[PDB]
Amino acid sequence: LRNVQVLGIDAGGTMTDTFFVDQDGDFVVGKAQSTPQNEALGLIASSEDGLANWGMSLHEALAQLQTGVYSGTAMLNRVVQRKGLKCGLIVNRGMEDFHRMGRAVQSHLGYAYEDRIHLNTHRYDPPLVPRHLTRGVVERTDMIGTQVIPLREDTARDAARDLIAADAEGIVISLLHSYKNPENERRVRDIVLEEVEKSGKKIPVFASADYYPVRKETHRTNTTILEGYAAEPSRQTLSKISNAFKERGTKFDFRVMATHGGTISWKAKELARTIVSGPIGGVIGAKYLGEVLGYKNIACSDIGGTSFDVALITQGEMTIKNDPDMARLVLSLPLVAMDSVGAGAGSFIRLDPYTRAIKLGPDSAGYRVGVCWKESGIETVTISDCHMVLGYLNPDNFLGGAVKLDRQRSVDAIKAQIADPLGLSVEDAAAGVIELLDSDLRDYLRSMISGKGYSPASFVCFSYGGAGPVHTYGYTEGLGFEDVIVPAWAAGFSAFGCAAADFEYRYDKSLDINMPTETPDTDKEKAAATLQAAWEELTKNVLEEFKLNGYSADQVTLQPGYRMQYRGQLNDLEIESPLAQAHTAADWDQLTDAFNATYGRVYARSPELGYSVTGAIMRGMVPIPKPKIPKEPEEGETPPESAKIGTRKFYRKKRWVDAQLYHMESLRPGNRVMGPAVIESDATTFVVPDGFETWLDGHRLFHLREV
Amino acid sequence: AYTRSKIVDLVDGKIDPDTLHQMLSTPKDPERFVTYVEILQERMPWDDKIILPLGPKLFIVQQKVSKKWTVRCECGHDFCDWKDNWKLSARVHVRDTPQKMEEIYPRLMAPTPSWQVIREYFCPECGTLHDVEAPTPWYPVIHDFSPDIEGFYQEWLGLPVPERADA
Ligand SMILES: Nc1ncnc2c1ncn2[C@@H]1O[C@H](COP(=O)(O)O)[C@@H](O)[C@H]1O
Ligand SMILES: [Zn+2]
Repeated sequence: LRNVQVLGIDAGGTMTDTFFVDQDGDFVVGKAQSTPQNEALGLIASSEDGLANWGMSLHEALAQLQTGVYSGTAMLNRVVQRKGLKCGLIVNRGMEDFHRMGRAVQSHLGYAYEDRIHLNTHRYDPPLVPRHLTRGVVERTDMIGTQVIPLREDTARDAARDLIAADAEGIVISLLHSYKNPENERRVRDIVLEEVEKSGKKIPVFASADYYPVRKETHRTNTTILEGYAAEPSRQTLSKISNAFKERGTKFDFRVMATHGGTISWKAKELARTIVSGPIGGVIGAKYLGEVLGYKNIACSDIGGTSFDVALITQGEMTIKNDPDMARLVLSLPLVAMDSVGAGAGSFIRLDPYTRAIKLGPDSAGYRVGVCWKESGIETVTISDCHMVLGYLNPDNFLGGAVKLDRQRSVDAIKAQIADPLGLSVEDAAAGVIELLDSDLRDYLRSMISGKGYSPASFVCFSYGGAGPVHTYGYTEGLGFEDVIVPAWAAGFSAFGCAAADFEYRYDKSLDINMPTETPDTDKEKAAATLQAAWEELTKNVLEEFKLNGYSADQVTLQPGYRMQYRGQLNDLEIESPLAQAHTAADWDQLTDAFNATYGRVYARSPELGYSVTGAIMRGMVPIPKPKIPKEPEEGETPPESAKIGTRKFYRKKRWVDAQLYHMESLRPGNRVMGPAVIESDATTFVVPDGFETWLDGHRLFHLREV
Repeated sequence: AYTRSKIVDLVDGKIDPDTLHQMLSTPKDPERFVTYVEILQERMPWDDKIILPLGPKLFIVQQKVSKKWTVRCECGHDFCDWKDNWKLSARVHVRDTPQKMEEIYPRLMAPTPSWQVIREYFCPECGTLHDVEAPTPWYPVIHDFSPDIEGFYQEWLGLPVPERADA
């Protein structure tokens, strides 16, 4: 009677999350410790935990699934732990060192403010390509493509022969301004291919113009090396992960998450886009619901055990960071933009010895939770320990009770580490920390929306993650959101979002079109031609990716795009082309109008200064089974008595209060819960203090009010 | 506090990255000095008590017999009283010519001896290099460090001051 159709995974967070959903939108969320040395184990265990809540076995469910998506640390750890091939590098003679120099910035990427200024904490990771596997060719092309120093091909043959003699398992080629004029770089590419053929050895060649033709040599060269360093090894890892499921019943090809928020095959030609590990799925999930619910402006809030992540969906679209840094590497990958606010509910709480100020993080207990877990060994209190003291969390229901927690351990550790030093009671100390955390998150949401030129009233707030529903009341209080939403599957929303993502390949190329306000048609005719030619080069890449996955062009839905701005001023939006192709001066006028329209919709305009195109975009989408959103008829306002599961005292605003406990899954659409109550699940807790109310809709989404 | 082996790795320069980052970003351990000195003590070929390390191989030591405090090289050579400047009782080699300068720097990258001179202060017995000054000509020998050992031991560490005799 039950048909499990879609599977979503997110192993990048505190642990391995799995999200299963059936033909009706009924769901379960699985949780199990991650096993990065062999991620298959944790993926199986997590799936078995989730399906157990349905009374189902893994063996029975996998045979039903018709699609599944994975996101995690497979690619990330392969880069961080430097377990890739012996890839070589060919650059411009005289600049062989610019890769391993890391542009200086890679000595302090991912550092908290205090570590960034604390010089001695700075540290270089080993270069992806060592010096002895780097060579140079004599050539220079300037910023507009003029060949200042023509390519000296004899230096390319020698470079290629040098790396082949060093038994290079890959050869990357990156010359300056090849994104502008790829003539020389692609000539070096061909010369390398020839000398490889002669040698009889199997050595793939990667030209940065063919893979990531964008400005910034450091970003671009890193991103192309990943294709020759970690791509094929990552394919092996993802083969085992997908083989583990396949040899257990799955009849589909697994897809994986990409930086740009779309899913791609794990056999893709470009797999550097799978280095993403953060919960960008959560942003894709909220957008997917907004599309169906009618919410254009959404503030996403993922409060997990290891991170506090936030993001905005403004007018249906989400922001893409184009020159991000990941794994302490500057990269040329379009990434869904999220901001980290902290180190999760496992964030350690300390008193600075010199100041006695309260410090959260930046390190986190993570899966170890806190001191309340005696067998974890954690000796330092965490935000979760404050939830134990204050009574928000059920000691006997952490992961259904799998984790043996002792609330008295939290009371004792907070008393010696925080409360007594400050002269406070244990409850006031814990409540105070939670108060500090709520203000940080509340202000960071307010400021973020204010930055886009909006007020929270124009927005809706989504609160998910295992610990999101624990703080929703606190960091949404008084902001005046149109609606505050807690999904019933909050503990696996990031995994739900991976399954909601499109099967979407994306390719980018840099441009430098400069157009005054008024110009003759010929000039407009050449601008459209430049953009059109870029679209044509990217369309090839997109359709080739799908052709390898077994999909034909007439099955792919292409959406051309470009990044445009009023000259001199930058923007954080990308425009979908109203036209599949641009040729005439009128077609160009449509593209400039599309930006003016999008700019006014999201946000002040300045058509006077002209327009600049800095990049072209091509996206190709193929329809795939997506998680069904429940749409059940709503029942009575009063929750069933079977949902009441006792009372627990929790502490808020200097008051101990008897709170009604509820079994989340037992509640029904239409039910209303009046605080003080705690709606409990096996892997998430939804706190509703007095002065707050909640109701559940047909989609199993909770709505939070202040009454 | 940190494991003794971690502090040992620190001294030997073999510590791992994650621990070294901890030591830097986390609050200092008040127990570092006591452990640090003891680690250095068991590595000396003499049992004279270290009371303040001045360098990788230079220490202020309590002489086990006279109870005087002297600056001592790791090999055992005593320079002077702890209040005096050990350099004044050492051996020096001054690079005041382009010839000498180009033995440690490439030309053009080397300082100019008429502006800056390099002084190398050695231990007379083992020839260890304990300090290198780079002043202008004529410049006095620097007395780099005059520590307040009594206040350090007594007020900051809460430890008893070692027995001291006058020189
Ligand atoms: N019943 C629960 N069981 C386990 N963790 C919970 C529960 N309720 C809330 N959590 C919180 O959810 C966090 C994990 O969130 P996540 O990283 O999304 O899985 C934990 O650190 C807790 O603070
Ligand atoms: Zn000596």
